[PDB]
Amino acid sequence: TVKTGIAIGLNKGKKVTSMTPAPKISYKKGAASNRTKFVRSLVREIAGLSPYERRLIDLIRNSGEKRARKVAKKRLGSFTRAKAKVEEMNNIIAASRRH
Amino acid sequence: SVSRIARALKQEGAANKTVVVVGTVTDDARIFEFPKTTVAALRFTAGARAKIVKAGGECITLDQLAVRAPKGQNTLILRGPRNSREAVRHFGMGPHKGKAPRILSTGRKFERARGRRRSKGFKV
Amino acid sequence: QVWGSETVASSKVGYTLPSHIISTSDVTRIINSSEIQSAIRPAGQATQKRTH
Amino acid sequence: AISKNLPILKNHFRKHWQERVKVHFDQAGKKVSRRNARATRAAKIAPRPLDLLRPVVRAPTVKYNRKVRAGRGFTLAEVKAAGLTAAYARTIGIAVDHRRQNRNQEIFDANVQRLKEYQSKIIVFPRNGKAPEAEQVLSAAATFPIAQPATDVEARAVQDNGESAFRTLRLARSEKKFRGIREKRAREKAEAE
Amino acid sequence: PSRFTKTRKHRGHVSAGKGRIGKHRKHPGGRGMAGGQHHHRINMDKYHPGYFGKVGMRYFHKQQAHFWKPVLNLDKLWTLIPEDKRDQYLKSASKETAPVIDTLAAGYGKILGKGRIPNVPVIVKARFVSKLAEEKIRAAGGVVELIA
RNA sequence: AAAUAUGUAAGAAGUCCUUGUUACUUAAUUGAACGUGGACAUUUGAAUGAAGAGCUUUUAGUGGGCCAUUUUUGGUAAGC
RNA sequence: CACGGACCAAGGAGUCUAACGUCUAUGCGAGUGUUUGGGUGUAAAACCCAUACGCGUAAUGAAAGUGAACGUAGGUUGGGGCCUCGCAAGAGGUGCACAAUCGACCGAUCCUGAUGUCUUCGGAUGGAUUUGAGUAAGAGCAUAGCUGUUGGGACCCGAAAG
RNA sequence: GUUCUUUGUAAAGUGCCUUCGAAGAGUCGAGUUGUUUGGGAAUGCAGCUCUAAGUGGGUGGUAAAUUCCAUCUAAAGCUAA
RNA sequence: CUUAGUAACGGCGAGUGAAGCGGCAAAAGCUCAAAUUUGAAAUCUGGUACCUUCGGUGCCCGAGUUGUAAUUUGGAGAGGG
Ligand SMILES: [Mg+2]
Ligand SMILES: [Mg+2]
Ligand SMILES: [Mg+2]
Ligand SMILES: [Mg+2]
Ligand SMILES: [Mg+2]
Ligand SMILES: [Mg+2]
Ligand SMILES: [Mg+2]
Ligand SMILES: [Mg+2]
Ligand SMILES: [Mg+2]
Ligand SMILES: [Mg+2]
Ligand SMILES: [Mg+2]
Ligand SMILES: [Mg+2]
Ligand SMILES: [Mg+2]
Ligand SMILES: [Mg+2]
Ligand SMILES: [Mg+2]
Ligand SMILES: [Mg+2]
Ligand SMILES: [Mg+2]
Ligand SMILES: [Mg+2]
Ligand SMILES: [Mg+2]
Repeated sequence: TVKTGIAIGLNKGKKVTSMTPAPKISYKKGAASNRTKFVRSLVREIAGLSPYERRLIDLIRNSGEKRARKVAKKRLGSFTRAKAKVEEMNNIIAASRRH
Repeated sequence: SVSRIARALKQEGAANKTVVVVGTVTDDARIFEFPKTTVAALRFTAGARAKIVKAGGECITLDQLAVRAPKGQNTLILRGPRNSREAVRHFGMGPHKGKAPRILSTGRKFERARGRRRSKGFKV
Repeated sequence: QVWGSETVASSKVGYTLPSHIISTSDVTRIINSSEIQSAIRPAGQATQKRTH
Repeated sequence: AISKNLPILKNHFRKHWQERVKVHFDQAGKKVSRRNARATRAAKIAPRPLDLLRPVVRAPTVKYNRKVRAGRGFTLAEVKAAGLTAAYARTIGIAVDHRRQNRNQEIFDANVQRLKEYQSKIIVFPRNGKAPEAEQVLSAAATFPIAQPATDVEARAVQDNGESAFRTLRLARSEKKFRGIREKRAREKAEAE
Repeated sequence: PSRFTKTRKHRGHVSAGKGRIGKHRKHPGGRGMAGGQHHHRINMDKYHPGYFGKVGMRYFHKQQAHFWKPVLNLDKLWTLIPEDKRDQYLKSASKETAPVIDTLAAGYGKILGKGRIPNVPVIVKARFVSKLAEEKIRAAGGVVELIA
C-alpha cells in the first residue's frame, strides 16, 4: 500500500523501511492435509446422510436452490454456513446419483 | 506582566518615569524587545528580574524607592486586571445574564438540554 | 555547595534562595537619612495641651 | 435537598462503604521490606544482576508513538541475528519474546547492536566452578540505558514548493471522503457499455 | 482545629443556632437531589438550566487518545527553542541555517495562529496547522512541513 | 365633581454659535444622529436636610402571627 | 386548673470522612504539584530525586470539523495617580484598575458562489433586528483555616412495621 | 573450599536441499426463556429446540446483504514473585 | 498511580459506571491429545529374598496392544537425503 507521510488521507502514516518477516505456522490451522482427506472421505460413505440432509437434496431436486438455502439457514445457524452446505449437496447429487 | 509595564512606557511623555507596582511582577515570552527603565515592587520572578537586568535596567525595593523619591515624583502606578480572575465569571448567575454555571464536568449531557434551546422546552 | 549563593549553583534541581521585600532591616536608619528629612515638614508636640 | 448556587456533585456512598476502607499505614514499612527483598535476592544469586537485559520498542497509538520504551523481550529473529540459540540466550540474562514479530528495520537494527554490546561486556564462567573474581553490578538497565533517537538536525536550509500545507490537508480529507462515491460511478459507467 | 469552631461558642444557648420554631430535623426537603422537577424546580431554573433532557448522538466505546491534539499559538512558538540558542538565531538570520522546531517532539498536535512573530525565517514541523498560522510563517520567510 | 393619597420637570452628561461624518432621510447637503473648533463658571439657576457616595461577594433565622384609631365586606351579634 | 422537674454525685448531645462553593493566609508563577515508586537514613521521622500523570496555557459545534490583531491590540465618555505653567485659585499633557458605549476578530446558524474543476469536487470575497459558559500585551497550581453544601448511624434519645 | 569416584561405542545443539506438516463436537454457532452487566437490535451465565466447517474457525462494542483488510488459534492441562 | 465520577446504562428520574494506552512493584516459563518400537511393551503396582533403606538389586504373579515407555506441542516440528 505504501504510507503517504502526512497526518490524514487515504494511506495515512509515516514512511519507514520494511522487513517482511517469516510466516508463522499457527496461521495455517484450517488447512486440510492428506490424512484428513482420506479419513473424512472414508467416514462419509460408512455413516451416510442425516435426517435434514434427506430433505435438503429433495428441495434442490424438486423446488430449487433458493428454497434449499432458506431451510439450511434455519437448520444450521447462519447464512454463510447455509451457502456452504447447499454447495456440498450439489456434489453429493452430482458425484453419486448421475455418474 | 512585564509587557504591561512596557505598554505603559510607550505612552507620550512617560519614557523616564520610575514605574511602581504594589505586588508581584511577572515575566512574558510574547515580546521580543523591551526598553531600559527602573521598576519598583514587592516581588519579582526569577524570569522578570532576569529580563529587566538583561535590558540594562534596575529592580528596586519599595524602601529604596522612598529614599530616591520621598514625596513620590516622576512616578507611574500600575494595577493588574481584577475581573480577569475565574471566580468572577460565575458572579450574578441568573436567566438572560450570560454568566456560566458552577459545574465540574463539561461536554454535552452536562447542562445543554431543557433550558438552553427551543427544541428542549425553552431558552432560559 | 549545598544551599547555593549568587556565585555557585545550588545542588538542588531548580532552586535559588529567596529574595527580600525590604532591602534594609533597620527602619529608623532610613527615616533619619537626609533625602527624607528635606521632604519632611516640621514636627508637632508629642502629647497635646487641652484647650477648653 | 437542593439549595443555593452550588455545583452538582456525584459522591457515591449509598453502599456499605465503611466496611471496605483501606488506609495505607504500611507505606513506610512495605518500602523497607521491599528493600530487604532486593538485598536478600542479591545474596543467594550472587554475582548476577537483579534484572534481565530488555529491548527497545516503539509505543502504540497516535498519542505516544513519538516515544521509545522498554519492551518485554527480543525475538527469535533478533536472538539468531546476533549469533546464538533461543534456548542458550535465556541462560545469559537476555529476555526472548516468542510472540512479537519484526515489521520495522530501524528498531531491528538497534536491537541487534544492543545485543552485540551486551554480549561483549560480560564474563561467563565455566561449569567447573573455579570462579574468577568480579563482583556484581545490580542493574543492567542502568548500564545499557534506553537511548532516545534524535531524528532531525538543528540548522537547515529553506525549501518552498508552494502548495500551502493547509491546501494539502484539506484535499487529503476531500479525496478520502469521496472515494467510494467515485468508485460507484467508475464501476457503473465502465460496465454500462 | 476544634477550639476555633462555633460549637464552642453555642455552649449554653439551648438551640445551638438552629432556631426554636423550625428546629433542626432529619431531612426536611428530601434526600440529595429529590424533587428537582417538583418542589425544587425554581433552584434548578437559574443556577442549572439545561440539566433535564438529552441531546446529541451516542458514541459506544469512545477513546481519549484518538482525539489527542494539544494546540500551540504563534506567540509561544519560540519557547520551543532552548534559551541559550535563542538569541543566536534571532539576531542576523538567513536562508542557509534556520532553526528546526519539532512540535510533535515537544508535544503539540496543531499550530494555531494567535498573534505575531518577529521577522525571521524558521522551519515548523507539525501534524496539523490552520490557514492563518501558515500565512504568518510564510510572510516572515519560513515554511511548514507535515508529518505523523 | 372635591379632600387625602399619586406621575414628571426646576441645567455642565447643560445652552448658544461654527460646518464636518453617512450605505439612513430629502425634489434639493435639506434633515436626522454623534462630532471638531469657538463662546458661556462657582447666585451654575426653588426650599430644607445630608455620622459620607456608590459597588461586589457570601451566609443565618423566618415563611402558625396578634392588637389599636379611621375605611370596610360577611354575619342578628361575638374576646367571631 | 398546659407539659418535665422529691433530692445529691458521676456520665450525658453539630463529630470524623470523600467531593465541592465564597472568603482569608503562605509558597512559586505561564506554569505548577517531591511522598505511585526509587535513593538514603541516627529508621513509621528527617534529607534527595527520573519519567509520566493531573489542573492550567483556547474556543466552539449533536457531529464531520474549523480555530482568535483593518488600527500605536480601536474610537467615544468618565477616571486615581503623575508631569508642565502658576504665589495660590485654576488651565493643558498623558492617563493604570474599574464603569458605560459604538466597532474588529474566533466558533455555530442563515445568505452570497471567485480562480479553478478526476463534471461535481472546491469555498475566494462580502454579509445578517440571529447565536456562545469566546479573543482583544496571559493568572493559575499546591498547601493551610473559618463558614456553607451532598452522601454517609451524621447533633443526642423515640415508633406501628418489614 | 579439599580428596577419592568416570556413567559412554550414551545424550544434546547448529548449517544446507527436498517430500510433508496429524492440531481437542451435542462442541462452536443459531433461536427462544430467565437471570446478570456500563455493554446500548442483546456483556457474561444457565435451561429447552436446532446444530457446523477445515484456504476453516473466533474477534474487529449499531441489526442485515455483498466484497475486502487485519489479528489471534477455542472447545485438554501445570506453574514462584 | 492514572484513565474517571469519564464512554455508557437509567419511571434518561433518584441514581449507577467499567476498559485499552502511559508511569511504577514483581518478573519465569511451559505440558498432553492427535504418528508403525513393530528387526523384538523398550513401560509399570504388588508379592517374595538381599542391601549402603524418603529408596536400590534379583525372581514370581498381576496391570497393559480397547496402547504402557521413548520422539513431537504449532515459537513449530518430524521422517528422508
Ligand atoms: Mg441569644
Ligand atoms: Mg437548658
Ligand atoms: Mg428549618
Ligand atoms: Mg408555605
Ligand atoms: Mg412553622
Ligand atoms: Mg405535649
Ligand atoms: Mg411530675
Ligand atoms: Mg458532669
Ligand atoms: Mg458532612
Ligand atoms: Mg431506633
Ligand atoms: Mg413493606
Ligand atoms: Mg487447541
Ligand atoms: Mg441460549
Ligand atoms: Mg440489575
Ligand atoms: Mg491453575
Ligand atoms: Mg478530571
Ligand atoms: Mg445495567
Ligand atoms: Mg440494560
Ligand atoms: Mg450496580
